[PDB]
Amino acid sequence: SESSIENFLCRSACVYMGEYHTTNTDTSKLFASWTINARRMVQMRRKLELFTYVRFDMEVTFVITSKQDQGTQLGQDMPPLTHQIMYIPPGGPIPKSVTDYTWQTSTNPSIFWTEGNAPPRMSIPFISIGNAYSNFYDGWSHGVYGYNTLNHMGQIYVRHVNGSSPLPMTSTVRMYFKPKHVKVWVPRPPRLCQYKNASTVNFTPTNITEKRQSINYIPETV
Amino acid sequence: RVRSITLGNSTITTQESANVVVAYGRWPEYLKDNEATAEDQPTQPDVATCRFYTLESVTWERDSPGWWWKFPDALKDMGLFGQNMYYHYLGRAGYTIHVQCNASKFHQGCLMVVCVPEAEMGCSQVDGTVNEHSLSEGETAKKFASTSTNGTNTVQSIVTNAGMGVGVGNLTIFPHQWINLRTNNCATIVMPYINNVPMDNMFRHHNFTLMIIPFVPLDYSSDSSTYVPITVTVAPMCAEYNGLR
Amino acid sequence: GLPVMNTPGSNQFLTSDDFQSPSAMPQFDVTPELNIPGEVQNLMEIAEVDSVVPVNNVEGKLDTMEIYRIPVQSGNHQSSQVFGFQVQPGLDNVFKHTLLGEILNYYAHWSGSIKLTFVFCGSAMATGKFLLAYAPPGANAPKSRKDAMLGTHIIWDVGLQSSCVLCIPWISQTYTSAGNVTCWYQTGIVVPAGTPTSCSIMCFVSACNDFSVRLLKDTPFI
Amino acid sequence: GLPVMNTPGSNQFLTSDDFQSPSAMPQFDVTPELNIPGEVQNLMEIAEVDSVVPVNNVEGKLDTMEIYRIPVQSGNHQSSQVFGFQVQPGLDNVFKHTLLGEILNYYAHWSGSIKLTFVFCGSAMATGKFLLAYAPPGANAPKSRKDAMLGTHIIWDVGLQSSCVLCIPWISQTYTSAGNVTCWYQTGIVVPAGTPTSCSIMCFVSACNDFSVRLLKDTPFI
Amino acid sequence: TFVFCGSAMATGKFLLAYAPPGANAPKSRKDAMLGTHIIWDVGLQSSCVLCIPWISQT
Repeated sequence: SESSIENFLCRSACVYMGEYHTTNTDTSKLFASWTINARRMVQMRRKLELFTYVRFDMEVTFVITSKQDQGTQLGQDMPPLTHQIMYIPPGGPIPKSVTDYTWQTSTNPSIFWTEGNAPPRMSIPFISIGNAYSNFYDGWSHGVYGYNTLNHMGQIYVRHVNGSSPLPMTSTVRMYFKPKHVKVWVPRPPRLCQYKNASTVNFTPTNITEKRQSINYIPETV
Repeated sequence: RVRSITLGNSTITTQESANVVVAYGRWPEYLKDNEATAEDQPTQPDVATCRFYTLESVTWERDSPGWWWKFPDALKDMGLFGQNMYYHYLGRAGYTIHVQCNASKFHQGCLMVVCVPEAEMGCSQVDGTVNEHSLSEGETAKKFASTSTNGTNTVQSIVTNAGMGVGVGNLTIFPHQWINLRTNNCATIVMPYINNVPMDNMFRHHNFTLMIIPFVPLDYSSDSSTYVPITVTVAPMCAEYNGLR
Repeated sequence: GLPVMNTPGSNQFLTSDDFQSPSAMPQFDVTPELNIPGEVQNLMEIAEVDSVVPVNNVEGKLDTMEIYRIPVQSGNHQSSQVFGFQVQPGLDNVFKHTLLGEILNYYAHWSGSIKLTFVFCGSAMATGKFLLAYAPPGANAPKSRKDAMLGTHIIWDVGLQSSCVLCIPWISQTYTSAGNVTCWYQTGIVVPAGTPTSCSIMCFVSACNDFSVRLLKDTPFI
Repeated sequence: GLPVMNTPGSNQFLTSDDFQSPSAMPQFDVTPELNIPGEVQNLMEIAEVDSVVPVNNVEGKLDTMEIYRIPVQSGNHQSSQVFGFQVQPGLDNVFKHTLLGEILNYYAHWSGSIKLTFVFCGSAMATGKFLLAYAPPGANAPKSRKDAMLGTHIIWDVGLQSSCVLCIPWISQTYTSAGNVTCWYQTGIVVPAGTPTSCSIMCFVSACNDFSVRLLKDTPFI
Repeated sequence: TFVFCGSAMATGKFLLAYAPPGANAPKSRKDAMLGTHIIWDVGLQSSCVLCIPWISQT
């Protein structure tokens, strides 16, 4: 009952933590971004690799905390801060500044949230023109080995929702991810070697198991 | 107690006491009619795709790590089934694979024969990428090694990790068969079409991989033959392509 | 309207909660499912499959195929031990990385019965006898062929059968307090002229239908 | 009264939520609806309408009516190409700004069948033959009139019919991996004395009833 | 019909291949596998049988 597929896979986890400012002199530090896949979380990756094909919905919750920068200026009286969390489907426009037009496109779903309230949450369906996702692909992208374009799942972007000339602030977002209504096909053996990077199956050769003293050795009984 | 089987203009002979593994319980079949009714009409050759194709034999000696083939494109030069790979943009098929040995009662050894879907392989250099030639050579087998390999763009082919980063004693999770020279010398595996889409292009994707791996090495004594031959025969089943009209 | 009263626990984020969530893509009809062969409902379908045991896990051969081969030597040694181990899946090195061992290491409590198969990989001309013996948990391992005969055992003639099967009934987890298995030369191996002298045995392990697991946890391997 | 318990997600503003809201003008009866001709229930009613393709999108005439006219020249050229293009609505420049192309660019995944119509705009005295050929995705474009005859084609006599129709069945999206269409001079154009020498062809595109779209996004044109 | 006259201890495999009239004879073991063939294990069967359907003369 605890070994069913749902109870084994449907569990929440922190998969990305990022920081972003209201004012800066880099302009890439003004927003945070994440590409959705399940290959940079080493514990979820291994449980997912026991199968060849998967199908699930996604649920994402966001925990967001702010701070005034230790730069100099005190005595402030500020209202609570507002944030915008945008999801981009596969085949959507990507922003490059925080002032871009794509933060207003009608087909990118978006959430507006102010601090002090309950943590925000959105639910994404199975988004693929194929019939399942694949954890393993023995092919070419059209050319990269092992990468097929049916596994695109979208992106998430987060910014502040101030007006003009805002006050300096630093925020941190943590994303909690959970698959739901899961189905799996074609079981596989468990990964025996350590993972080396996030896109390949590359590995250094590993021992089959650890040694004992002799082929007869059994430890003394208590 | 010998059966004689004819497919097309091919004939082979097997023993009626054979044992057959149907991969996941599923026999091959046509995608029925109406996944994509209107402008996706398929066709089927059924001419000289249903016929036995026999590759060259491989030679099992005292130190043989193993062999592997990729499917398809192990058949890209095999008569009509290979012609259809160039004329058509999409296809699909199941297969029947026979593996046979020729040995005596004075030989000994043990083989695993396994069919692995999506057998994605690792590079010999951890921050490298695999080449297209090092993954397959068509109807010629690639070889596993008994120690860890080097060189650029090569599959890391140490046989204990099977090129996939797992323990080779655990490949029994896939459709497999054992050949113990003491008790049998043959193996039949029937594989259906397994993908996450109904059809696909047959040149830049390897549906599955056939592997043959000795777990107990060949042994003989005084004046027996010093090798044992292994033979592989393949019959495509229920092949189907996009219509051209 | 509708007088209402908030209880404790309101506006908290509980990582294991189960609530309905708003969809971010409501106007999107999903791809229907395909009937892919090889679907899985439960992890115990993976543990009920046999896998090869690395019984020969001694020094100098932890990275070769030899780790899986039990050596049977030539000549007359008709009371010596062939092999022996404690039956402890999950904890013991020889069972730890199998398909059954890898599953059990995701759970903090498990119990059931286990199946062991032995196969003789010699030439069809070789004959001889082995004695396979089982000691329950809390008993010492036998020291001779005679006291192994005085317990639970089977006599296995490889000129008649190429394989033997054992089913072990009382398996749980936590100088072990576990049962053990040992193998002894009853006669020695006899061959005609022109056959190889040495040979090998192989072990396969699996779980029987009554296997249960509890308290999903994190695995200690990645 | 009525013990109650607040869940996570309380007091958040989710940009795609769906809740009942209080009206600010409750005592205001609205103007009843009028039966205006031309009501729309679905965007696929816009894509099923023909629109003129700018097949002649070469240099020097991107801002004239000439962009829409395929030139048919005079004299004897009875194996030369007339035109050719890949069938890629949404991405390719010749299909990108039509009524079908403009819709498809609001969605990240789409698929269906397409209809192409060709019309001959010459004088009623002109006669001749064209060869219209279709290559599927993954095939190269034919290089001669003879190998275009060896594939799927239709022979179009403009002295008998002024228009031809084609329906293309396997259209999806992402050195293209798409099908193509080409046109060849089978005979050449023949006229009596006193008629214009040159003439033109026009292309119309539309969608067939089985067209589907998914994942609303933002368009890349404003 | 083909019959193997070796000792009862010998094992191995042969590949028996048939090419129709108008076809060239295969040059390798692999292209003989790509046509009509049977794989014959002499440790299991001592004899194999073939029936050829289109025979005429000049």
